[PDB]
Amino acid sequence: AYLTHQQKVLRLYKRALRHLESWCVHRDKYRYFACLMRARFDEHKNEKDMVKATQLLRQAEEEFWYGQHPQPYIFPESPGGTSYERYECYKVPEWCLDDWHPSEKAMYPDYFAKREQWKRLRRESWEREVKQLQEETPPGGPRTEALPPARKEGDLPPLWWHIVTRPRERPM
Amino acid sequence: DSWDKDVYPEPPRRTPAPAPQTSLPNPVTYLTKIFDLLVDRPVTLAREFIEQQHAKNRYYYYHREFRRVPDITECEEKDILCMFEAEMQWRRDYKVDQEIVNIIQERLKACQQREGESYRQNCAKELEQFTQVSKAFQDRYSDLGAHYSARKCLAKQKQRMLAERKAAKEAAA
Amino acid sequence: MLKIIIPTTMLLPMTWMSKHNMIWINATVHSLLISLISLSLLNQLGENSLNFSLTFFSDSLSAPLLVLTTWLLPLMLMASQSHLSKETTTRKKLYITMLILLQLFLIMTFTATELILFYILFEATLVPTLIIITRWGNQTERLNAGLYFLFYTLAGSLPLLVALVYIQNTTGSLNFLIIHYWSHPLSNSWSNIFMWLACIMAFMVKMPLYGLHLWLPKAHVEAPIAGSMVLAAVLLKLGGYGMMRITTILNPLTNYMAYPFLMLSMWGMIMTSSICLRQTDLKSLIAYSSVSHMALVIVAIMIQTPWSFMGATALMIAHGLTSSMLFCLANTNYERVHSRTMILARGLQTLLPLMATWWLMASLTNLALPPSINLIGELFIITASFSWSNITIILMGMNMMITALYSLYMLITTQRGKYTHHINNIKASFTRENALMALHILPLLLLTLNPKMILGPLY
Amino acid sequence: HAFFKAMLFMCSGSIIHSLNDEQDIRKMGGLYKAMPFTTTALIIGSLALTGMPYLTGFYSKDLIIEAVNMSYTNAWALLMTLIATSLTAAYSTRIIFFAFLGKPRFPPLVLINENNPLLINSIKRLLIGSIFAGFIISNNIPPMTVPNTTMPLYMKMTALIVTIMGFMLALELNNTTYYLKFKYPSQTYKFSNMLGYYPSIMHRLPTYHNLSMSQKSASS
Amino acid sequence: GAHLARRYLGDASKEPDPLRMPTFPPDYGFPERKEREMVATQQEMNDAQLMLQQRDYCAHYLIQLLKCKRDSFPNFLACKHEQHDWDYCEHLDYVKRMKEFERERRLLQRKKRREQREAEMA
Amino acid sequence: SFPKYKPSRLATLPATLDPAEYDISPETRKAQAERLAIRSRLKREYLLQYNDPNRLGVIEDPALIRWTYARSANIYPNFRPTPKTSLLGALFGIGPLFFWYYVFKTDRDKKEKLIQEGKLDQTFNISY
Amino acid sequence: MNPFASLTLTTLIILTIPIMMSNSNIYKTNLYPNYVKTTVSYAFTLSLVPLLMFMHTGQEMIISNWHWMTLQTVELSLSFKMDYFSVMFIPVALFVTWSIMEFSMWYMHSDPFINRFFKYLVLFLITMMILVTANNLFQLFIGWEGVGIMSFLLIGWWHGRTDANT
Amino acid sequence: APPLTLEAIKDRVLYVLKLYDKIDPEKLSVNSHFMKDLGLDSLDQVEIIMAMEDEFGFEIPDIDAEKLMCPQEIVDYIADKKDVYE
Amino acid sequence: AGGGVHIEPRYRQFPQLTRS
Amino acid sequence: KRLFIIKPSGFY
Amino acid sequence: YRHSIFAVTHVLIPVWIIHYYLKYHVTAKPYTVVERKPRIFPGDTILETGEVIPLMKEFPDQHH
Amino acid sequence: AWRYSGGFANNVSFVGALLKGFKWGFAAFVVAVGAEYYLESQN
Amino acid sequence: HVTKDMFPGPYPKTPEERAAAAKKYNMRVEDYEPYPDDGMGYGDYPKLPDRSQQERDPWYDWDHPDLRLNWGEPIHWDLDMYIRNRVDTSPTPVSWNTMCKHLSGFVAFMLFMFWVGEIYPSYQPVGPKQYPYNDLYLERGGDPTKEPEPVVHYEI
Ligand SMILES: CCCCCCCCCCCCCCCCCC(=O)O[C@@H](COC(=O)CCCCCCCCCCCCCCC)COP(=O)(O)OC[C@H](O)CO
Repeated sequence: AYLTHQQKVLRLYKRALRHLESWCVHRDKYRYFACLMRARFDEHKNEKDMVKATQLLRQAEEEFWYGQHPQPYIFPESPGGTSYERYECYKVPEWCLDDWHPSEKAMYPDYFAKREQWKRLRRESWEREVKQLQEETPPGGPRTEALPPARKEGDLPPLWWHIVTRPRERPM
Repeated sequence: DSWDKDVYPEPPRRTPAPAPQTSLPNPVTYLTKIFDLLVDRPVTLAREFIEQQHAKNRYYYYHREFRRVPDITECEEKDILCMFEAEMQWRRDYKVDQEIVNIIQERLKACQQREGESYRQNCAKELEQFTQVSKAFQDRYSDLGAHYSARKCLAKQKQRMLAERKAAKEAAA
Repeated sequence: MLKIIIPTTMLLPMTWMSKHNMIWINATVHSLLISLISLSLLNQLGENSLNFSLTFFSDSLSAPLLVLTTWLLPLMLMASQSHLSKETTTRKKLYITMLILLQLFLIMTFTATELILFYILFEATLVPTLIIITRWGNQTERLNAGLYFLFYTLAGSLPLLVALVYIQNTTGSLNFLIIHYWSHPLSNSWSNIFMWLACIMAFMVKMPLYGLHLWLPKAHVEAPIAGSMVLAAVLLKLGGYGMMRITTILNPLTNYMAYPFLMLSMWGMIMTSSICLRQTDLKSLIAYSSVSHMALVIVAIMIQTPWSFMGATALMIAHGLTSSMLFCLANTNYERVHSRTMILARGLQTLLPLMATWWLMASLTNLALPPSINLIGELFIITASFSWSNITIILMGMNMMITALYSLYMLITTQRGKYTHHINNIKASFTRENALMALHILPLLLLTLNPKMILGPLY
Repeated sequence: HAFFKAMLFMCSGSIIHSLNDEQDIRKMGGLYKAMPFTTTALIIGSLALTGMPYLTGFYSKDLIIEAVNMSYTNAWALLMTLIATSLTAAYSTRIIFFAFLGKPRFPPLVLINENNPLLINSIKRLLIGSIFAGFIISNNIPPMTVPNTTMPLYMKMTALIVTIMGFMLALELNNTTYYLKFKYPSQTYKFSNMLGYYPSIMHRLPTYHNLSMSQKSASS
Repeated sequence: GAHLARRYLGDASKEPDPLRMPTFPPDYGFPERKEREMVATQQEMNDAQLMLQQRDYCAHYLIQLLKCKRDSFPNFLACKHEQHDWDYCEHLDYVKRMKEFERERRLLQRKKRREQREAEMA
Repeated sequence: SFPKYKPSRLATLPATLDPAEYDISPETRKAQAERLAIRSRLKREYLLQYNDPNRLGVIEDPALIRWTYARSANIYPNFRPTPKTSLLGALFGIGPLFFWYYVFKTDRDKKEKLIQEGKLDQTFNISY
Repeated sequence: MNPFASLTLTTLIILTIPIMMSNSNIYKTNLYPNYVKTTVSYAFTLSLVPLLMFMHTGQEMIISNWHWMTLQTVELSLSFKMDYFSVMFIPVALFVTWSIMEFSMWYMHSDPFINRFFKYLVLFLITMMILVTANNLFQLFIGWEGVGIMSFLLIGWWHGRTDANT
Repeated sequence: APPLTLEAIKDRVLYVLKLYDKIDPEKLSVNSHFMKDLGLDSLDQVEIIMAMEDEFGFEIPDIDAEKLMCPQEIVDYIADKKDVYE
Repeated sequence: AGGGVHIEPRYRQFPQLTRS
Repeated sequence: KRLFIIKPSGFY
Repeated sequence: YRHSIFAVTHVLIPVWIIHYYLKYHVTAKPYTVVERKPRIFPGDTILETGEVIPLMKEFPDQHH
Repeated sequence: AWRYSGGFANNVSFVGALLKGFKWGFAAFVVAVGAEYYLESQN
Repeated sequence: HVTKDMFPGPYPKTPEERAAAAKKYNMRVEDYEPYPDDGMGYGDYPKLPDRSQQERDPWYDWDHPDLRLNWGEPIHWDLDMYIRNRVDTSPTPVSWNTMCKHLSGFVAFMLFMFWVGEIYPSYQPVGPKQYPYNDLYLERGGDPTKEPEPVVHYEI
């Protein structure tokens, strides 16, 4: 929603240091330059003129957009990294496992029995968790994509199935 | 041998006698030796068994021969009865001539590996024979069209000495 | 000859008089049996065509297409018994009646010895296909689609009717042998061009060349699965058969008048394949790919070169078997998702692993990857075209380069990638769909060992 | 090239898998003692690539550089081969410097391991192959190219001068990173590092035009 | 060597172009010059499967090298003297090459200064 | 201050250098407040049918079918012949076709010229 | 007619066996990678004998096996040409990929589709020594795309990685 | 890679905050909210999460990085992101 | 990753080696 | 440890 | 043993059928397996016809 | 600190890496020349 | 299901049906800009910013993460140019005009003096390959009947 100034500065601080890390590479340089980079940040902390603070962040990222490393450092799991959705091709949705032939299902009896409990739980919980939704939905549709928790006891938080039953990040 | 040596002239192979001097054993002799009593002999043993069985009950087959039949230059105009024999005879000779080029092409390709680095000059005879065939083949069937017929082949040919005799008249002057 | 025809038409009473639920079985039995008998016809002699009577004859060109059509006949029955299960027995019987009646006409026209006899069932194939597209088609714009497909071919076929009867009144009979033996040099008189145009445009229309092709995307997409295969795997190819047969009395007029079509076809294939690169509909993308391959044959046939005819017959069959398979791929995916947009169901390989394979050789075959019969077709045509002119390879090779991008484009968008979260009705593939898919690919590689069977009379 | 170039990959693959599938050259350092065999494997491979005498690359590259020099060729073409050979050593130092000769930079939990016989046997199998390599092939094949004999010694050393020269400054440039001075972004670095600017343009301009032509024009 | 600079940086008329020489007649400047007497006739050089670029005068010191290699097998450390003999022969062939190069080179500058000497006197 | 980054249709200006949101107004911030609301209005019911146990099918996107319609059928009914459309059609139509005709015509008009006077070599060219 | 020509060709028929065995699906679904690695090893060991025969004698082969099909004056035939450029390349190429196979099991010790992976490498391999060993331009063109399409699948081994497909 | 389990996470987690000289070891609690009691400025909070990022090797999105606020909550967000349940 | 590996990992320390 | 792996039914 | 039956059913058997195919089918057709002429050197005799072709004529005595 | 402490400290210099094994390599050298010089002398 | 009126229609001339069309694409009127009426039949489909899917924030949760798309939002008319696999639009660190300038500069710079490199080739001062038997005429495909012109090499 509102990308207020302080988050933008934190965006500037976090990403610039990562780029600065990609430059210095050596830890002592990275540590040394970070502190001075830190030092020149907090020194201008007293500005009642928020517009001036914005003006101070005009040339800020422009120098960054010049000073940006053409190949920044990203851990491979993150977007752009080498191991980005590398193991996605393995993860398969759980609902496809309902298709399994009974002989295949018989190969894993107790786990399939546990699935039945989850199937049973999600059934009545759906009506309960959906009922909580309309009774507390803000007027004029949802104003924020954040989803309210389960207010009462026993009931599960609404729309919990896909998040909870999401395939693990390392499926094999 | 199954095929004919005249159709496929094979110059005699020049195999040098093995005269090594180094005392350490030449390995390739041994690998050939073990191969002989591990692969070659069992293959030959099976081969002599199959070949004698083949000769036990021998059945024959011959090669069909088409006698000469009047072609299209003496076939009457229209008269598709005589055109049928004419066209089929010409197309049969087309097949033979295509195979004739094929035979020459193999002989030319046979020289390449056979002569090795001597290919450039050793079989210039093979080169000119193919050159003579290919040029003459061009005058016979080339550019006849996908719907080629003995009529067109005669038509294309009839242009040839038409231009040639016209050139001969000019040459005589 | 007869040993194929009566078994085909006598198959019709069987389906009508069979039991309520056995219709698919007994029809499939003898359709495959008919295929076996047709394969017995595949043999050819050296130069004289296999002639049977005044009414029917076969050559090295007709025979490969004949066995292809009979081979096709089981496949529509296999491909259709999923969206017609919930239908009254009479309509199912009527649907089967349409296919074999259609297939019966195909045997007739390919074996026809007289051009008019070739002509009469040349359009007669339209009536069963018009019913298939209109009645059992599953869409809304199928009505306009059937009209476009019907009128386009008639608009081209009727000039052939006037042209063909003119031959009869001028050169006696129109028996294919009698035309070939009594061929005369067509003059350059300004009437002979309209003579030439009429004898060619009829086969142009149902062989979609750039400009005269807008019916095909509307023909294929709204047609049902069985209609799409028959239309793309044989119907686009009656035009092909006609040109190899009818260009006997169009020379040397074909030498000079070929230019507008050759430029239209060679440029069209680049344009059409470009459309494939950005098609939103999977069935439409396959349909436009057929235009590109078919337009390649237009250059092939119209060059009139021994090599060009040979590569034509190679692409003649290989494209038909491949296009039928790709339409099966789209159909086998369609009902699961109940939509035609390509990006609707991405990452299908993680869900259906075998269909990932079946889509894979299917895309490779359409790629003209050697030694698949498609490569023998395209590569032979390129050499014939290159001899005709050196420049065309720039156009020729560019098509292969474009053909690569869009072919794997459907592969990556559908098979590879992340599976769609929302969809949950994708069930494990029925072994009918799997069996049918191998029914297509397996003879294709089986044909690779013996190109000489499908090279044609020029071979 | 089949021997030593194939090496550098699973040698690199050894560090990748062992150091938790990380492929950024800026995260290793100090691996010399951590993976002695992998480090040993890489230095032989890099030296083979540079063309150290009497081992693999010498039997081909040192002959090639001498060969093209000893011929009627394009003068501009010959010059780039020398610069490339010096640059060939240049990135070789960069790999050995950043990856091995330094201090650890990977995440704290270390899992460095190469003791698996599969990795050891595979690498060693090509190691004995790469050590001798050209000696066997050159001595075995019949003498079937024309050998040039009278080189003016000044250019016969060029096969070794340029790489040794390129070794020098690349090392000096690499440990200049150890120097505390900040590295200002040079415009040449902005060019060389971005794959030489080719992917940014040729993979965005021609693809967009042809695609836009297909939809906007053509089809529509 | 340095003749590249002498040709391009300096005048080009005083460097014998590699695509041109020899230009002056071999007898001109060489009274009673002898011919390169070849040794292995075209026959023996042929069936040795000798490649065309190696079919030179020093090829005689290449053919027996193959013979030494044939009996050397499996040992590949033999033929050292023969190979060195072959390389030394190509050295003798090679040392002649720039001898001819400067023969033309020295002659053409000599022709230049002779021309000026026999032109400025008028 | 090193020279700025000028954008392009293929390399757009990044949001980090975009002057609009750095100079927000007491109105533009209000504009980017119902953006999330309608986004939630699209996300909420989507998850509802996505997480519905009884739901066995495909959640058709009205935006998706709109895109296919606008790109497949809703072209000619919205098409109007104008000089821009007319010239582009002619330029991309007859243009390339006639261009290739001239190229192929002159090439063939040189090829047959050479062979007619015997100025070309096909000594080994037989399988045409 | 030495074993040279005979056993230089079987080397090709040696390493196509793992492909056929995989299609049976009776093939060992666990120790498959070991099966191919050992197979390539034997293919390598066989490959030296044509090599060792070469530098001794210096004979390079052209074998014209089963005649595919004849085109009038063209006789397109499956033919393998064992030049020095070939008879040397098979020994080194299998030697490298055999070592790669040994490294492959350790590195890809967790990929669930590992049997498919080793099958692809062999399929790539076959496409290779039919490219180098190509007496006719057509079967040279066979490899020139057989390897290319094989690279596409191998490069996109992680099908889900959108960049890998790109 | 052995299964990284939440007990190991918090051990590695509090290892780094104790390492941070601005947070001397004595008063580290599992749920010690940074600026509420430790006085750690939020500008350094956008700095301790990259220390976590290299500690466990993965990127923390900013949407929750500003929300990553307590050492127990540090551990909590770590576990589910790598499906750590044990 | 079962217990009993001969290359048991370490935290912020030099990893153990083997004479082999 | 050992935990269930999900996979589409390959029985058919 | 695992190497034995692997040798027989993957090396020994395939080379058997290849040799049979080569010796009696491929070589039964002309110009299918075309060798190179075994290079012969001055002074090297051949076994087919016995005679030794002449030695090289004495070199002009080049020594280093 | 851990990256600069423990066994991770005092890493070898650049040129120190390339000449790894020289001490043993030279050790194998001297015996090698001794063997061949004696063998040549016996000839 | 979508019956008829969420299907796209003709260009909205006046703001009333512009508002209706904006609701038809579940977006407000302040951000609903139709394509220009060039006559190319784009209809009432909205101008969406020419930005590839690569510019979408990956950390945001999308209903179609591979294309980074939610459900129901109006997707670009040209989605199959700007898909992640296909043409990108992400801002390069250096300007596009400079992007082309240096690249076009390099290729031309390298190509040009390659021609001048051909103008002044590099060669050692060495004569030609003295070849025996009149420059190997007979063994280079020369006609045996056509006698070669006498080519001999001397000693210097
Ligand atoms: C949708 C429009 C059609 C699509 C494209 C179809 C092909 C284009 C050309 C169509 C030609 C149709 C008529 C051709 C019939 C056979 C022609 C033939 O055999 O050749 C004759 C060609 O003669 C003709 O005049 C044929 C017709 C020429 C074209 C004029 C009429 C056809 C075009 C208009 C009607 C069709 C178009 C659609 C109208 C709604 C030879 O006779 P001749 O003139 O040489 O006779 C001897 C002497 O000279 C006097 O007769």
